[PDB]
Amino acid sequence: KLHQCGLPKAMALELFKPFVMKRLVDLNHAQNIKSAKRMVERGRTVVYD
Amino acid sequence: DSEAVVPADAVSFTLLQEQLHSVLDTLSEREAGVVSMRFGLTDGQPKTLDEIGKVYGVTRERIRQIESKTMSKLRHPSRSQVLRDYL
Amino acid sequence: AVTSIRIDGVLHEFTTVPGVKEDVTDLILNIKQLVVSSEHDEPVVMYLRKQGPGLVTAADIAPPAGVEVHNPDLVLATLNGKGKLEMELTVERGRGY
Amino acid sequence: TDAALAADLALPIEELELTVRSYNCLKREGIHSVGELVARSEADLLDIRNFGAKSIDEVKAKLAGMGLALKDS
Amino acid sequence: KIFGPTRDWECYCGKYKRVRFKGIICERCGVEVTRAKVRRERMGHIEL
Amino acid sequence: KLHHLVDDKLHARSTGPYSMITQQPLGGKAQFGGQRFGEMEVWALEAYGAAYALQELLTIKSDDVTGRVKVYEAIVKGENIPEPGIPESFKVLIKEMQSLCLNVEVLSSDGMS
Amino acid sequence: DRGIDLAPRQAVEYACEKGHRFEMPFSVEAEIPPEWECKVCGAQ
Amino acid sequence: AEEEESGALRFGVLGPVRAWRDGETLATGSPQQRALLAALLLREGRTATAGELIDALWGEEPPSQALAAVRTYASRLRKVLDPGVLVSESGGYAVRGLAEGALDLARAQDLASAAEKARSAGDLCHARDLLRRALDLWDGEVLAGVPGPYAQTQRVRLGEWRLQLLETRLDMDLDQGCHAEAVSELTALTAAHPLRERLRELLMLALYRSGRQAEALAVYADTRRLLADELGVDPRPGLQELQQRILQADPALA
Amino acid sequence: AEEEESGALRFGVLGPVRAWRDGETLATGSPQQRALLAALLLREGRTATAGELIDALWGEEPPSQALAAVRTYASRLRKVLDPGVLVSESGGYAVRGLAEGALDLARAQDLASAAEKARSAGDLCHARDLLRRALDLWDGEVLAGVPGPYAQTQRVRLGEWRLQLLETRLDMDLDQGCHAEAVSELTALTAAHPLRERLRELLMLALYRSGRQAEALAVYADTRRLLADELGVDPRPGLQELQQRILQADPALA
Amino acid sequence: LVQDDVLSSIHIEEHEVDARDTKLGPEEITRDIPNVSEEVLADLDERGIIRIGAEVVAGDILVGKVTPKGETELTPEERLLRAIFGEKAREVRDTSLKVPHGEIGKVIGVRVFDREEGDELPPGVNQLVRVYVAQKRKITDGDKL
Ligand SMILES: [Zn+2]
Repeated sequence: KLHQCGLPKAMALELFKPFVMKRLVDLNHAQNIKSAKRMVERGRTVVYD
Repeated sequence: DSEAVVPADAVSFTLLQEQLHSVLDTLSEREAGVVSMRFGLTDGQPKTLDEIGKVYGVTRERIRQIESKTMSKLRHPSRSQVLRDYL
Repeated sequence: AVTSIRIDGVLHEFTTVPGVKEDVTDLILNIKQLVVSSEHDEPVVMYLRKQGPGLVTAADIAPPAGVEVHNPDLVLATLNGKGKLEMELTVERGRGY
Repeated sequence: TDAALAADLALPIEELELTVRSYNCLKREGIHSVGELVARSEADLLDIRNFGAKSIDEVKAKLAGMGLALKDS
Repeated sequence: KIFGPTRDWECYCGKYKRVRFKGIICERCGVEVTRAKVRRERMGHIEL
Repeated sequence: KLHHLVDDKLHARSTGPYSMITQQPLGGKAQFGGQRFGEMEVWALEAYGAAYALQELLTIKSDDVTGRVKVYEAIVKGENIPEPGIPESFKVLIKEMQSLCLNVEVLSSDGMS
Repeated sequence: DRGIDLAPRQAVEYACEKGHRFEMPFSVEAEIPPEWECKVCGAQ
Repeated sequence: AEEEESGALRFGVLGPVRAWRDGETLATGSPQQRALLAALLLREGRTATAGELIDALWGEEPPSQALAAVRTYASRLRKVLDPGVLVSESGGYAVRGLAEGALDLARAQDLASAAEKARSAGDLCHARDLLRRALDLWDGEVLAGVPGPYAQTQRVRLGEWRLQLLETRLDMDLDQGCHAEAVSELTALTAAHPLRERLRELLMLALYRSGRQAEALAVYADTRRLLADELGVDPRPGLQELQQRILQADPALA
Repeated sequence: AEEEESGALRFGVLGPVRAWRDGETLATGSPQQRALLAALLLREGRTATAGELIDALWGEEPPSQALAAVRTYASRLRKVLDPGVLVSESGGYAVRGLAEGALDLARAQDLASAAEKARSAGDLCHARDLLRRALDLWDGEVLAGVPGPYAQTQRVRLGEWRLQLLETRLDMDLDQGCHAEAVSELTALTAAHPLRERLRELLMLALYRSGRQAEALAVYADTRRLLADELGVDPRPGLQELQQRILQADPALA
Repeated sequence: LVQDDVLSSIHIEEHEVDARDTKLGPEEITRDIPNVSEEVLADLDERGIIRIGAEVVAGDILVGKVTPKGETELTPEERLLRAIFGEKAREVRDTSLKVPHGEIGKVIGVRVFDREEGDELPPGVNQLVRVYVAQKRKITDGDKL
C-alpha cells in the first residue's frame, strides 16, 4: 500500500533488536536479557515471529 | 574506543543486580543474610567467618557448615538458569 | 532427485577429485541433471565407483532395488590413468525444487 | 469453589500422603495427578496388578479426607 | 595529575585502586580518583 | 551479473562501535557503523517541523555518552524514553573554542551554566 | 554508586609564599603531606 | 599369622576400630577419638582437614570448643600411636607410614581385586580362598561403638560391600556345586535381609539347582507377595526370566 | 614409580600443595606461601603480576605496605625451589622449566583427555585404567587449608570437575557391568552429597540393573521431599523420565 | 535461473587474525576458549582451527584466540557468582576471530604462519592464521544485472 515498506528479516531484526529482546522476555521465550540476546544473535524462528 | 560503555553490558549488569537480589530472597532469610555478610554484596568488604562470629554468636564450624550448605544449594541446577548466562 | 552426495577424499564442493578433469562443482552440475525414480519414501544411497581411464556416465552407476536411473547416456565425468571416483549419492522423493 | 476444584485437580500425587505401595502402583500406570485418578472408573484401578482391596480402602479414605470421591461411586 | 586519571578511580602510583574512596587526592602522586571521562573536560595551561 | 551484490550492500545497526575523538558512531559496513544523517536530512525534518524526531536523531541516537545507555535501558525495561541531554560534539566544540583563547561560556536564565 | 560511603574527608589548607591559600581534600586515614604544588601559580 | 611382622602397626575398622602392634592391642580409649581415628583411617591415606573432620564427626551443631577437642583427641592418639604415623599437614591431620596389608580395608580390597583377576582368569578356587580370607577380616558389626553421622554412612557403605561380597561368593559357590552350605547361608541372610532381591534370586537359583521345585515356587510366591504388599511393582524381567526358565525345566541351569 | 626421572621436580596441587625433589618433600611454608605457590602454578607458567597475585591471595582488602610480603614469599620460594624455576618478568613471577607430568593438574587434564579419546574409540579397559590413574592423584580435599578467594574458586571448580569425573567414571562402570562397587560408593557419595541430582540418577540406573528396587525409590522419594523442602521446585525432567521408564519394567536397560 | 544454476557465482572471502606478543603476554591460538559452551567449539581443530570444509555461519568460531590477561576489577556480585560456578585460573579474554554478521560459507583453506618455524612474520606477532570462506551465491532480490 502507500503507507507500507518491505524490510528484510535481518535488517528489521537488527534495527528492532532491543524491542525484540523485551518482547521475548515478556512472552517468556527467554529466561532473561542475556538469553534473549543469544537467541536474537543465533536467529531462531520464534525470534522472527 | 574501548572506554565507551556498551549499552548491552550496562543493561546486563543492571539485570544481574536485580536478579541476584531476587534469587537471594528466594532462599531463607538467615541464609541470604549470612551470604550477604560473607561474600561482598550489600557491604563492599567481605567479612570473614571470624569477623561475623561476634554479631551472630556461633562456632566457626557451624557458620562454615551453613555457608557450605548455601553454596551447595546455590550450586544446584534449579537456581542456575537465572544466573548461568549472566556469567 | 539426488539431494546430497559424498565423494571419498573430498570435504566440500570446491576441491578437485585427483584424476578427473571436472571439478566437484561441475560434478554437482552433472549430477543435478540426472533424472531418477525412487520408490522408497526414505532416502536411498546409490553407489558410483570407477577406476582407471575412461568416461564415467550414468550407465556406470549402481542403482539399488526400487531406485532407477532413466538417462544412462548422461556423461558425469572423465578419468585419466590415475583417476578414481567413488560417490555415494543420496536420492530422495519430493515435488518442485 | 471452582478455583478450589482446580487446585484439588492440579496438585501432584506426592501431597496425597499415602503409602509407597499404592503410590508406586498408580505411578506405574502413568497417573501423576489427583484428577487423573478421579477420571478413572472403579474397574480402572481394580484392573491394576498387585492392587488389593486394602489399597482401595486406603485410597478411598485418603480422598475421603480431601472431600472428593471416585467416578461412578 | 593535571588532566585526571586515565583509569576509573585509580591513580598513577598504583595505590587507591577501589571505587569506595572516590573523590580523594592521592598523597603519593596527586591524581584525583574519579572517572576517565574527566579527561574529556579537564584542561591545563602553559606559562610562556 | 554485476558486483553490486545485495549480500554486500545490506547493512544494519542498532548499537555498535562508537568513535573516539567524538562519541558518535563510526562508519562502514564491516565495522557495524551507522548511516550518516547529513545536513540536508536535518533540513527536511525542519521543513516537516518535527522538532522531537530531529532532536532524538541528533542527541539520543548518537553523540550522548549517557543518553544512549539510558535509552537502551528504557527500551529493554519497557519504560518511556528519557529526556535527551547535551550532545558531546557541542562540548568538544566548546573545549576547542576555549583553547583558542575565547571565553565561550554558556549562560542560563539565572546565571552561568 | 548507590549506597557507597566516601572515605571521610578533611580539607587541609595550603598557603604559598605569594599569598595564595587553597584547600585540598584528603582522607582521614591518609598521611597529610606538608608540601604541595600551588593551584594558582605553581609555587611551593 | 604368617604375615605378623615385628614392629608392624595394624588397624581394624571392619569391626570395632582397634590398633595392634606386634599382636598386642593398643588402648584406643574414648569412642569419640575412636571415631576420629576411624575417620582418618577410612580415607586410605588421603589427608583430612580439621574442619571436614568436625563436620563428619559431630554432624550439624558442634559445641563452642570443637577445634580444641579435635586437637586434644589427636594429641591423645599421638601418645597412643606412633609419632610418625599421625602427622599434621596444611592445618589437617593425616595418617602416614602405613604398611601394605596392615589396614584391613585395604587388604580386603586387594584380595577382592585379586579374586576378580582370578575369576577373569578362570581360577575359581583361588578367588574363593582369597575373598574368604578377606571376608574373615570383618569382626562382627562394622564400626562398633562409633558415633557420628559419617560413621552411619560408612557403616552402610561397608555393610553393603560385605553383603555384595557374600552375594558374589554365593553365586561362585552355586556355580562350583557347593550348594549345601549355600542354602543355609542364603536362608539365614534372607531371614536377616528380606529387602535384597538379588540375594533371593540367587536363593531361587540354588533351590532349582539342588533339585526341589515346589517349595522353590513357594519362595517365589513369598517374594511376589512381599513385593506386592510393601512396594507393589510387577516382578523384574530378570526374575521373571529365571522363574519361567525354572518352570520350563531348562537343562542348561541344571 | 616408573616415571621417577632423575632431576625431575614434581608439584602437588590437586590435594595439599607440595614440592617433591627426586622423591624427597620440601617445606612449602606458611599457608599464604602455599597459596601463592598454587596461584603461580595453576597458570601453567604464565607471568602473573604482583598486583594480580595480591588480588588472588587476599582479594579486596590488602594491607598498605604488604607488597614486600609477596616479595618475601617469592624469595622464600626461591630459597626452597631452584633459582631458575621461578623467574621474575615485568614485576611478576612465573614458574617455568616444568617438564611433562610435573604438575598433577596437567596430568589429570591429559588423563581426562585420553579417557575421552578412548570413549570416542570405544576402548573400555584402557580408559578404565586411565581414570583409575586419574583418581589416584588428589588426596582429600583440593587446596587444603589455604586462604584466598582464588583458592576458594579453584577449590570449588576442581571439586565440581571431580564430581563430573566421578559421574563419567561410574556411568562407564554401569556401561561395563560393575554393579556392587558402584552401588556402594554412590550410596556413600549421595550420603555425603544430598542434593546432587546426577549422582542420584546414577543410583537409580545402577539399582535398576543390580536387582534392588525398594531403597532406590525410597531414595527417589527422599530426593523429591528434600528438593521440595529446600528449594520449593520440581526436579529435572530427565530423572522423572528415567523413573517412569523404570516403572514400566523396560528390558532395554536390563 | 535459480534451479538450473545459470546466474550464480562462487565468492571467496579471506579473513585473518594474528596471535601477537603484547606487553601483558603472548596471545595464544588455543581450543580451550573460556566462557563458551562445548557445542560452539565442536568443529575446531586441536590447536583451535576450523576444519576444511566445515560449514560456518555468522557468529561462529573460526580460530580460537585468547588475550593473555586484562586489568581485573571483579564486582562483589560477579565475585559471588564466580564462587558458585568457578572460573578459569588463567582469566584469559575471548578475542577469537568470529564470522562477520550475515555471512554464510564453507571453509576451503587455512594458512598458518609460525615464528617458531622458518616462516617469516612481522615483528611482534608470534603466529598468524588466514581462513578462506567460499559461498555459492545464487541470484536473489536486489542483485544488479
Ligand atoms: Zn597515587
